[PDB]
Amino acid sequence: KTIIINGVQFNTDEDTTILKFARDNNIDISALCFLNNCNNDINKCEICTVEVEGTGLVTACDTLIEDGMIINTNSDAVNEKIKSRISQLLDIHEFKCGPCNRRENCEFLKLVIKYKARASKPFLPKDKTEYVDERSKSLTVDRTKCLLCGRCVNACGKNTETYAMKFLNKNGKTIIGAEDEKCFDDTNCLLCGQCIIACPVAALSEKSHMDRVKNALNAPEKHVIVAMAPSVRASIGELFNMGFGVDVTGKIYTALRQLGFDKIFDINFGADMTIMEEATELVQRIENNGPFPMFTSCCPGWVRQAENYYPELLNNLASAKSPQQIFGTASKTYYPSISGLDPKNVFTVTVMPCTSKKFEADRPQMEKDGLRDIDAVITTRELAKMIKDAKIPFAKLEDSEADPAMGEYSGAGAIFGATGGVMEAALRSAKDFAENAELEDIEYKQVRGLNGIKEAEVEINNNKYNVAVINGASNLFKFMKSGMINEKQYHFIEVMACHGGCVNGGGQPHVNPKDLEKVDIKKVRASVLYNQDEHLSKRKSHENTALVKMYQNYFGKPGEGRAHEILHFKYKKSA
Ligand code: 402
Ligand code: SF4
Ligand code: SF4
Ligand code: SF4
Ligand code: SF4
Ligand code: FES
Ligand SMILES: [Mg+2]
Ligand SMILES: [Mg+2]
Repeated sequence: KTIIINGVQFNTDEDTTILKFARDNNIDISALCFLNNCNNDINKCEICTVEVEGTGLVTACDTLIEDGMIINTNSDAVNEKIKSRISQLLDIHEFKCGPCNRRENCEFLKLVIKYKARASKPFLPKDKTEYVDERSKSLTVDRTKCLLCGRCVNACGKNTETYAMKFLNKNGKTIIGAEDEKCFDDTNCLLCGQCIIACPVAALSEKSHMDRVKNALNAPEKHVIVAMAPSVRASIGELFNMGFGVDVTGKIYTALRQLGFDKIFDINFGADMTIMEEATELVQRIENNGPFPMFTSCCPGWVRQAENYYPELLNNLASAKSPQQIFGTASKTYYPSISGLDPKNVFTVTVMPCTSKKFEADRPQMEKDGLRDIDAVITTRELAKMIKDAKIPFAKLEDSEADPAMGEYSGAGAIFGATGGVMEAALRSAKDFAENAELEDIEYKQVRGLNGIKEAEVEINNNKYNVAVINGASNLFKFMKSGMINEKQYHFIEVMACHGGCVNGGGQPHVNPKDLEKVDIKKVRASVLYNQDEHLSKRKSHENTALVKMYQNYFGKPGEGRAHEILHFKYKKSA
């Protein structure tokens, strides 16, 4: 093929789109609705308009290059077409970037500025209440920002295959929303927030818990614990311009203290707890020769998927609470016993890469004696906003350490946030537990990485066992519907609803789709976690000294009695 673009001749054998070819050759073509290798098939945004001599104006994102094509990306006709589309989008867009939560990284604003577009009539609703949906415990919608680009719909389809995000005909107008325009929580939605990650503007957001947190912090009698997820320390730096793949663990501990939190712990402590309980259960099942398979239960997106699509597997889930809720449980029981705090005055806050965690924390039965395991959950993005509002110079902060009692963690706990992390961590303990040994080879590289479905054969006490790692909600559907689960007897299966694991969670920093072209965000965020594991002295959950003391002095033997009654949670199907 010979192609001419803006007077420049190219010779190529490639079969690809105008958009992809131009960008591979440093030619600028704007786009909006094209993402995840899909555009909006009905009602295309046409921001990728280019001119093909002989043909006219075409959409570059879904038009293949052809031999003999003469292309102009920046002619008068092209720019006025694009400007006109943006102008029309402004006509249905509350253009008020001041108090907008996407002010600093909005795709639409950048386009508006680039083409100097203006609305034919500014959209200024007086009563936004009919445009906003805040019913969900996890997600919120503000349709005064929505461009109807379909990016959330395609991402839901591609990441989960549930199609819980749909186009709807509402009062004769097109919107996006859940089936029947119900609250997402009341549908098959996983509350995973991949739709939010896909959104170019502030139409989709997390359900805020920031007011819960600020109120607890300012409440005189409240003692506010905070603990961040594995993934946060590998990610939040992005939002302070520190680059990608930067370990900012110590800076976070420092920032949290400056925010006024009363105790700094870590969810990775909770991860080690979950392994204590879950590895014990795995060994138990092995000894009882069943039931198999056991599934992880730490991902609330997967739990909702099981509840909504495979309720028969609910009994197969590990009874151990997630690191979040198991941590919380201990924060209202164990922690008062070593601090003298009144349990009622403890207010437990987590920082998560996840929107689904908010729903998990607000489950009615996730409490004991009237005390919630977890009182608030803020996303990585929310914590970043609190830090900036407080004018804390994050990139300049000196490192501090966590408070040790529920703050220490092993390398096993640290890798939880990557797909295959829970699996690897769990095997390191299950092998030691079952063989009554302290084995030296602890790295299970076979369950790592971005393959959608991963399997391995493991030898535990000189018997062979089959494990699988399901990487993404759509891959759980594939695993089940394809019958792959029946090709052999699986004994232990990890499921994460977000591809890449929690490092790619719905509460994570948005990433410029151009930076995404340059950076493997799932691998670079994960690399921070495996790096920590590499350099930690303790690399098994049961070698966590603060945790061992907690079990020795308070809970007793894991997976049994006191531990079972308090630290476990079983999901049940309808009769
Ligand atoms: N609870 C919990 Fe987890 C832990 O530890 C997080 O905090 Fe995850 C992360 N990062 C999230 O969100 S949940 C799914 N299991 C893997 S990691
Ligand atoms: S979504 Fe973007 S363009 Fe719209 S008000 Fe917010 S920052 Fe401005
Ligand atoms: S939260 Fe997840 S399952 Fe629900 S609509 Fe968004 S992408 Fe789909
Ligand atoms: S919510 Fe966001 S991603 Fe979905 S159609 Fe509206 S602007 Fe596009
Ligand atoms: S994979 Fe992690 S971030 Fe994604 S829904 Fe599950 S727990 Fe949340
Ligand atoms: S980016 Fe090509 S039609 Fe939207
Ligand atoms: Mg298409
Ligand atoms: Mg206070």
